[PDB]
Amino acid sequence: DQPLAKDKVALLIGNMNYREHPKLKAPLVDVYELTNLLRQLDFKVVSLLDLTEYEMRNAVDEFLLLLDKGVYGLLYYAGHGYENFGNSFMVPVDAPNPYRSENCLCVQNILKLMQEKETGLNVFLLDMCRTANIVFGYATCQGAEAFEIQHSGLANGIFMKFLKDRLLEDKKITVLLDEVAEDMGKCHLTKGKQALEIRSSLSEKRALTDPIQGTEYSAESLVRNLQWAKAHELPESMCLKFDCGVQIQLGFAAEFSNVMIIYTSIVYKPPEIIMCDAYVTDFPLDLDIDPKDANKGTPEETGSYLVSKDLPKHCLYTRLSSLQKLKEHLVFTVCLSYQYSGLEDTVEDKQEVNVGKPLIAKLDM
Amino acid sequence: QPLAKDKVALLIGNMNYREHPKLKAPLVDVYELTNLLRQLDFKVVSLLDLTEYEMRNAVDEFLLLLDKGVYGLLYYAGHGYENFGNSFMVPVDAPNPYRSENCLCVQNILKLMQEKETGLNVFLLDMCRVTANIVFGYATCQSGLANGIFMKFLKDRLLEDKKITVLLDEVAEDMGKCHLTKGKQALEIRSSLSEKRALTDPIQGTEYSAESLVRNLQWAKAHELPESMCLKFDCGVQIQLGFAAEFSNVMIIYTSIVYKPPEIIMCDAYVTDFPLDLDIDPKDANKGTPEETGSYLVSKDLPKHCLYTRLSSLQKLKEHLVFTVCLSYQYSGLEDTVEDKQEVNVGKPLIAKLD
Ligand SMILES: CO[C@@H](C)c1c(NC(=O)Nc2cnc(C(=O)N3CCCC3)c(Cl)c2)cnc2cc(Cl)nn12
Ligand SMILES: CO[C@@H](C)c1c(NC(=O)Nc2cnc(C(=O)N3CCCC3)c(Cl)c2)cnc2cc(Cl)nn12
Ligand SMILES: [Mg+2]
Ligand SMILES: [Mg+2]
Repeated sequence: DQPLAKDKVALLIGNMNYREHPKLKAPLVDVYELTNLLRQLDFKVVSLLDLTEYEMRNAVDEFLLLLDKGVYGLLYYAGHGYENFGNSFMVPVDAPNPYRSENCLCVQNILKLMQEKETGLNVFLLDMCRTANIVFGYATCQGAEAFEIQHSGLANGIFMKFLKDRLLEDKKITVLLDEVAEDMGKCHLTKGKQALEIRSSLSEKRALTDPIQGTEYSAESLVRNLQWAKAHELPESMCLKFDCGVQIQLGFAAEFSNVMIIYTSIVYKPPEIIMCDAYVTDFPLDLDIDPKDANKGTPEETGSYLVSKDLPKHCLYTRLSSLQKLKEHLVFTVCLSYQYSGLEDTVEDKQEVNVGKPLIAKLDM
Repeated sequence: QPLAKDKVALLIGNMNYREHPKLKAPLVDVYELTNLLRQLDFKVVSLLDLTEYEMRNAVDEFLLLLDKGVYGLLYYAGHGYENFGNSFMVPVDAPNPYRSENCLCVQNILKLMQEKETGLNVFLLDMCRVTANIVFGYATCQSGLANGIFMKFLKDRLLEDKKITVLLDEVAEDMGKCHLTKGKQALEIRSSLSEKRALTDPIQGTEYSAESLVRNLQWAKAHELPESMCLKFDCGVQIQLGFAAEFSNVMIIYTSIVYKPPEIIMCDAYVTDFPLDLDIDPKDANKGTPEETGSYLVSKDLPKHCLYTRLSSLQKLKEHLVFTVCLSYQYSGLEDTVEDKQEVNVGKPLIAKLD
């Protein structure tokens, strides 16, 4: 009979904004598209961008605790990576130049910890820039040379380009990764720029497409679902009524588990008010929001290019990345600049908004 | 469509450990894998019970054969050691406890294989406890004449015209049903294979290059058996001496009385006084069946009604293989048993020719 998953859980980490090393662009697109693909396959996904050492360790340790008997897990990392005496390491964004293994996450130790699990399937995919049923995919590419033409910017990396066209196939994961490796070989344009090593201990016909076992509302199942729901909570849409009668709608969208977009629009303006501007300000110092990047006419201007399609139009947009850096409640100000018909003077009002700890910030861990 | 420049293989089976538990499966597995690879047009070197120095010489010489486009296969069956993520092949002279220095480093062999422009390089470990296209199979599951778990499943799939990675994946799947290895991580496959390579791929239209000649010569040089001898004794008795290869370091010697004059009422021929280096126990020599010498695998191809002697550890031969063919006979009527002997020199047979 057909193989089944107890559950399907995934942790996707994309590092781009390196403090002491070259900046990367592909992790943003790859993490976003892989998230949507795994969602189609009924995975609960945590997608995190630009994590420090402490943040990566917390994320990986908590992902591993979800790996109960029969659970299908997937760990994906895209960013800088290095090899030191056969051992590979994932480089966090706060890593000093040059790398030191103690500042990095040891790949082999994660594989060792995965081995101790009774998972139905455990897929660990490394997309680095240079019985547990574990399938390890180690992809390496050279970093872009200084005088090389930067292409699309919204382009996928070589590994995701090939992986995304095969990942939805109802096929044994080992067989599937083998065909991705072959497709990479068949492309002479990528033949010298991208490598893929697959390591497998898979002894059964497991696939990412395998169905999740019939609804068992166990405490173990509820723990996994709660922990993932707890981190994917968006504040509800707000209607702020100003004393002058002007009504502002405040909306919240998620781009990643640590990335939220805030948007505002004037939903009601009394006939007596002629000019009317709403804008957000005074964000927690921890989020490091540059006001120059806030209140934009388009999401693309905020550095938000993935959710841009799903966002309501004719709003002012603010991108709140690095949500895991929020220690307190997300408190900010909604400012209003208005003017009555005829009158020269501009009247000003403001309302403080507290939206709690949204998305991954809710994790007091 | 894909082709091999050549097909070369080194198979090592360690069983008779001096300071460690003895193994049984390497004998059967090495023998059967040799025959299977031969059907696939591989030139094979099959070696049993090698010391550290012997294993290093064998592996270093196998690696030198790995020219551009060559298909290589390295197989090791015996004891293994894991020390801080690194695996090691344990030679038969390993002390107890053993150290990494006395053992062969797996990762260093993979590193040396990476430096090659081989069309395919298959390194299979079956242990107890231009790009290179390396496929690494690491098995950890190692009565009497039975195969090991890994070879049991590998031998029923190995002749299939199928990509080696796909083929090893199916062996892993099949192995994940067998009662002894049920739900155990008993096979890890590591691959960098980016093309559709198989062990069944044909060898490129046989060229006559010096490179090709080097590979063929070196393998030919190590598989030379002495020719069958007819020894005529002064009394008229004729003994036929035959030689068979079981492994590259294992030869079977067999004798039969081919002619007996009518005046001789009864006679016995037996072999004796073998070089001290071969460490032949006379108690194990001159048996009525090959199975009694510890040689069941070549038994079917051997002539029957002979006396059999198994000469294993041929790589320990420093000199020429010199021994005695003894004759005990008795004339009609007479009570006395007459004795004669002839010394035989058969050179350095099989892997002993290397030195
Ligand atoms: C959300 O569900 C959890 C259980 C979960 C993971 N856990 C995390 O990522 N955990 C944390 C924990 N802490 C931090 C952190 O440093 N801070 C700073 C203060 C705010 C958090 C960060 Cl980035 C991440 C990982 N993978 C999955 C996949 C599924 Cl499905 N769930 N899941
Ligand atoms: C390149 O040479 C050929 C024969 C060859 C290999 N070479 C060896 O096995 N070489 C040695 C060399 N020396 C020793 C040894 O220690 N002694 C002690 C004195 C007598 C030998 C031993 Cl056991 C083995 C290895 N694999 C292959 C595969 C094919 Cl195809 N050919 N091939
Ligand atoms: Mg007998
Ligand atoms: Mg028999």
